[PDB]
Amino acid sequence: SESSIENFLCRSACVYMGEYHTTNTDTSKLFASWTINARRMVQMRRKLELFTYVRFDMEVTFVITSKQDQGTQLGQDMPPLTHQIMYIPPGGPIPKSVTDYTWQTSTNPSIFWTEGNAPPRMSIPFISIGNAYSNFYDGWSHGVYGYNTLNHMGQIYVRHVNGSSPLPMTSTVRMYFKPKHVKVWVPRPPRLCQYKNASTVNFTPTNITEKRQSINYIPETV
Amino acid sequence: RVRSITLGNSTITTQESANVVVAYGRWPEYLKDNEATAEDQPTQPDVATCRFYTLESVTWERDSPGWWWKFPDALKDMGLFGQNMYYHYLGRAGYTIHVQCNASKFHQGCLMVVCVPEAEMGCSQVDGTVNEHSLSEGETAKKFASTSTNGTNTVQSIVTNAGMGVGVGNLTIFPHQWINLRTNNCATIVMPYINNVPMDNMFRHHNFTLMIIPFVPLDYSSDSSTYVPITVTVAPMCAEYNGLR
Amino acid sequence: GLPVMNTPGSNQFLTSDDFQSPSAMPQFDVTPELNIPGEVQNLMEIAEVDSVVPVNNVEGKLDTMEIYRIPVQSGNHQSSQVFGFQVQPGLDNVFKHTLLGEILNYYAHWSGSIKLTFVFCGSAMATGKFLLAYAPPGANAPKSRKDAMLGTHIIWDVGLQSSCVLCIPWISQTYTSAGNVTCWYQTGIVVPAGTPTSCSIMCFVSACNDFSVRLLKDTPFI
Amino acid sequence: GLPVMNTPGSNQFLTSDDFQSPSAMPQFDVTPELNIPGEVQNLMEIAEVDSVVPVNNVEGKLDTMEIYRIPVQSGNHQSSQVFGFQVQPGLDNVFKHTLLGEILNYYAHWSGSIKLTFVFCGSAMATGKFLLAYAPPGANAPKSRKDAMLGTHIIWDVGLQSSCVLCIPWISQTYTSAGNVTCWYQTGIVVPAGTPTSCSIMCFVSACNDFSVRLLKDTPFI
Amino acid sequence: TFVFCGSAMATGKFLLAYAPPGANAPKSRKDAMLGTHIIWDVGLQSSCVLCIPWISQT
Repeated sequence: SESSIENFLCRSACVYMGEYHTTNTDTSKLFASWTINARRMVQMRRKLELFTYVRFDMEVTFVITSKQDQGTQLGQDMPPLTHQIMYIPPGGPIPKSVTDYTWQTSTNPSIFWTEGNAPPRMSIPFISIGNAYSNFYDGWSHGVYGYNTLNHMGQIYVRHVNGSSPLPMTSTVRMYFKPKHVKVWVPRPPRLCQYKNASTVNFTPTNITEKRQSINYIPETV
Repeated sequence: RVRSITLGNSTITTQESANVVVAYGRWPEYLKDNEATAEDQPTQPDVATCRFYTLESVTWERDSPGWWWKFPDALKDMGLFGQNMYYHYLGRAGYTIHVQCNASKFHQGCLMVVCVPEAEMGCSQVDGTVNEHSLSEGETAKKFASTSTNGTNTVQSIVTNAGMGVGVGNLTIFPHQWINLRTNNCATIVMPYINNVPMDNMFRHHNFTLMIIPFVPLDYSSDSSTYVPITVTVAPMCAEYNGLR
Repeated sequence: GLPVMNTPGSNQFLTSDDFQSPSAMPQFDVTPELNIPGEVQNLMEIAEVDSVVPVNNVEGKLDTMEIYRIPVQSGNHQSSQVFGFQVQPGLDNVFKHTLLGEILNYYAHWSGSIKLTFVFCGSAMATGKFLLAYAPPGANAPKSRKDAMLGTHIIWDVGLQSSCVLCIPWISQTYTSAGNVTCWYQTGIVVPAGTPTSCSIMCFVSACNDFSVRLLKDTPFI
Repeated sequence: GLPVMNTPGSNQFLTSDDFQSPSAMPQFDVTPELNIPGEVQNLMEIAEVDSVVPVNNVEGKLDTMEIYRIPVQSGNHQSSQVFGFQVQPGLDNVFKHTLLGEILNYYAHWSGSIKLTFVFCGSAMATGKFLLAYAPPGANAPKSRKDAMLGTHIIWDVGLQSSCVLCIPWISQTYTSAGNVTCWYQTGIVVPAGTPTSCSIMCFVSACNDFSVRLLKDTPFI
Repeated sequence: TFVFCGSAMATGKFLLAYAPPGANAPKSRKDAMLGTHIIWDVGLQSSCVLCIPWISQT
């Protein structure tokens, strides 16, 4: 009952933590971004690799905390801060500044949230023109080995929702991810070697198991 | 107690006491009619795709790590089934694979024969990428090694990790068969079409991989033959392509 | 309207909660499912499959195929031990990385019965006898062929059968307090002229239908 | 009264939520609806309408009516190409700004069948033959009139019919991996004395009833 | 019909291949596998049988 597929896979986890400012002199530090896949979380990756094909919905919750920068200026009286969390489907426009037009496109779903309230949450369906996702692909992208374009799942972007000339602030977002209504096909053996990077199956050769003293050795009984 | 089987203009002979593994319980079949009714009409050759194709034999000696083939494109030069790979943009098929040995009662050894879907392989250099030639050579087998390999763009082919980063004693999770020279010398595996889409292009994707791996090495004594031959025969089943009209 | 009263626990984020969530893509009809062969409902379908045991896990051969081969030597040694181990899946090195061992290491409590198969990989001309013996948990391992005969055992003639099967009934987890298995030369191996002298045995392990697991946890391997 | 318990997600503003809201003008009866001709229930009613393709999108005439006219020249050229293009609505420049192309660019995944119509705009005295050929995705474009005859084609006599129709069945999206269409001079154009020498062809595109779209996004044109 | 006259201890495999009239004879073991063939294990069967359907003369 605890070994069913749902109870084994449907569990929440922190998969990305990022920081972003209201004012800066880099302009890439003004927003945070994440590409959705399940290959940079080493514990979820291994449980997912026991199968060849998967199908699930996604649920994402966001925990967001702010701070005034230790730069100099005190005595402030500020209202609570507002944030915008945008999801981009596969085949959507990507922003490059925080002032871009794509933060207003009608087909990118978006959430507006102010601090002090309950943590925000959105639910994404199975988004693929194929019939399942694949954890393993023995092919070419059209050319990269092992990468097929049916596994695109979208992106998430987060910014502040101030007006003009805002006050300096630093925020941190943590994303909690959970698959739901899961189905799996074609079981596989468990990964025996350590993972080396996030896109390949590359590995250094590993021992089959650890040694004992002799082929007869059994430890003394208590 | 010998059966004689004819497919097309091919004939082979097997023993009626054979044992057959149907991969996941599923026999091959046509995608029925109406996944994509209107402008996706398929066709089927059924001419000289249903016929036995026999590759060259491989030679099992005292130190043989193993062999592997990729499917398809192990058949890209095999008569009509290979012609259809160039004329058509999409296809699909199941297969029947026979593996046979020729040995005596004075030989000994043990083989695993396994069919692995999506057998994605690792590079010999951890921050490298695999080449297209090092993954397959068509109807010629690639070889596993008994120690860890080097060189650029090569599959890391140490046989204990099977090129996939797992323990080779655990490949029994896939459709497999054992050949113990003491008790049998043959193996039949029937594989259906397994993908996450109904059809696909047959040149830049390897549906599955056939592997043959000795777990107990060949042994003989005084004046027996010093090798044992292994033979592989393949019959495509229920092949189907996009219509051209 | 509708007088209402908030209880404790309101506006908290509980990582294991189960609530309905708003969809971010409501106007999107999903791809229907395909009937892919090889679907899985439960992890115990993976543990009920046999896998090869690395019984020969001694020094100098932890990275070769030899780790899986039990050596049977030539000549007359008709009371010596062939092999022996404690039956402890999950904890013991020889069972730890199998398909059954890898599953059990995701759970903090498990119990059931286990199946062991032995196969003789010699030439069809070789004959001889082995004695396979089982000691329950809390008993010492036998020291001779005679006291192994005085317990639970089977006599296995490889000129008649190429394989033997054992089913072990009382398996749980936590100088072990576990049962053990040992193998002894009853006669020695006899061959005609022109056959190889040495040979090998192989072990396969699996779980029987009554296997249960509890308290999903994190695995200690990645 | 009525013990109650607040869940996570309380007091958040989710940009795609769906809740009942209080009206600010409750005592205001609205103007009843009028039966205006031309009501729309679905965007696929816009894509099923023909629109003129700018097949002649070469240099020097991107801002004239000439962009829409395929030139048919005079004299004897009875194996030369007339035109050719890949069938890629949404991405390719010749299909990108039509009524079908403009819709498809609001969605990240789409698929269906397409209809192409060709019309001959010459004088009623002109006669001749064209060869219209279709290559599927993954095939190269034919290089001669003879190998275009060896594939799927239709022979179009403009002295008998002024228009031809084609329906293309396997259209999806992402050195293209798409099908193509080409046109060849089978005979050449023949006229009596006193008629214009040159003439033109026009292309119309539309969608067939089985067209589907998914994942609303933002368009890349404003 | 083909019959193997070796000792009862010998094992191995042969590949028996048939090419129709108008076809060239295969040059390798692999292209003989790509046509009509049977794989014959002499440790299991001592004899194999073939029936050829289109025979005429000049």
